[PDB]
Amino acid sequence: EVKLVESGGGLVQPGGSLRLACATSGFTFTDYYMSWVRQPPGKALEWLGFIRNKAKGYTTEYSASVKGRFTISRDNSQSSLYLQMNTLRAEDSATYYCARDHDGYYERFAYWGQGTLVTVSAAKTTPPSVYPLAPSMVTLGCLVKGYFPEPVTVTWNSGSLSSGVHTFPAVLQSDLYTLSSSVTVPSSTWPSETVTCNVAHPASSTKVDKKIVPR
Amino acid sequence: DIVMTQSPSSLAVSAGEKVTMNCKSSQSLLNSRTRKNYLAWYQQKPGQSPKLLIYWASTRESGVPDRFTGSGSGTDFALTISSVQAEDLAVYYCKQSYNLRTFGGGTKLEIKRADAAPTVSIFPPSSEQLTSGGASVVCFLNNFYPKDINVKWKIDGSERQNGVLNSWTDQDSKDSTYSMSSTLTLTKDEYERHNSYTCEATHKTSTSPIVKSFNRNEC
Ligand SMILES: [Br-]
Ligand SMILES: [Br-]
Ligand SMILES: [Br-]
Ligand SMILES: [Br-]
Ligand SMILES: [Br-]
Repeated sequence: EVKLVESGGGLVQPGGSLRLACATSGFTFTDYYMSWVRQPPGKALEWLGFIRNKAKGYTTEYSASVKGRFTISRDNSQSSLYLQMNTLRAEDSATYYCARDHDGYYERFAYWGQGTLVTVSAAKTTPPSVYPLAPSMVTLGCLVKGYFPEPVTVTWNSGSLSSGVHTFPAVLQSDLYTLSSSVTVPSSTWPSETVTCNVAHPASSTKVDKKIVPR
Repeated sequence: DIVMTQSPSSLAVSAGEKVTMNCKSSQSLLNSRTRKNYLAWYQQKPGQSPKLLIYWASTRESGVPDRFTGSGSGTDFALTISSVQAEDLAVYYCKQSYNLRTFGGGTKLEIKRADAAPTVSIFPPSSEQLTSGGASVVCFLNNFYPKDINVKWKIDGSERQNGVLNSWTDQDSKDSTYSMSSTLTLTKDEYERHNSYTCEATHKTSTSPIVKSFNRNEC
């Protein structure tokens, strides 16, 4: 299977730098151009640059938006792509994706990674407080309050439950995000079966589990 | 540095509708050596990474449904969906790769369906939150259509406007509904001064709101 996995994102202060990495597998890496693409929350994809394949000597090209300030490189023994991003400013806040580009024959980005979120801000890292929201169908929820930066990952039952889940987009205020998540299950199953909210906030090294008790 | 546009910016279509969206390049993307146009189409479903649909203007990527067809040449390109399905809600992007790469700005495809009223549920502040001095009252409005909806909070029968924040999920890929949360945040001391808390949803589905309420002193 082709796989691309970005890492190295997260919060960075204005004026700082980050090095993103993209670990690839399941294809002969050297045969491919590799691109980076970014997407500010809610806005359009922006191509940033590429590094060419071995046939073309691994040369680089960049969009005018970042040329001279970002540097793409690759490690062909470790099948990894990098983006060194310098001098960061507000417009650099985005999801950054690596994409597998051109092979010398097909002109397509056939595979993309999951993306890594970069937040350029001087606001301070804060872990969430997670609160349980207790009650044919029954709806339960958790409230994930007062954290920074994005993202959090919320699941239901360590991932036992999905079809009936709504995790709302967070909202930012006074430097902190809040969200919620609901889940709907048959009342024929609750409360016999424990329902559990799993909240991860890697920035703060928080991972919390909140059991929903009737109440 | 080739510049790409797309139109319309959005479209709203019912399941089974035929839809076309357009892309325009500033320069011809026809490569004269291969006689192909270096224009690709990507589908980005909500919360997911972009996915390749079409490359070389008209070649379908393996796995892609045959309802997706790319066409055009030179500086004008189109993506046509023969019969839209619920799962096709997405932003669709064209991308040139004739000289460097450039994405268009996207066409957002949303799905129209029959009107549906929300299912409402209300939750008092948790005892954990109250212990530390804050009080968030949560209302969920589930599985409704269309997206826009009126949510009103009352405290002891009086409307409350300040301190309410509302958030909507992306449209559902199976049933084409929306959901939304409404969160009222007060201090513990304010919360403890009132009894009845009510969330009222007024949807184009009915002149009568859908309401849920609790009384704090019955807690
Ligand atoms: Br390829
Ligand atoms: Br889930
Ligand atoms: Br090129
Ligand atoms: Br672009
Ligand atoms: Br009425």
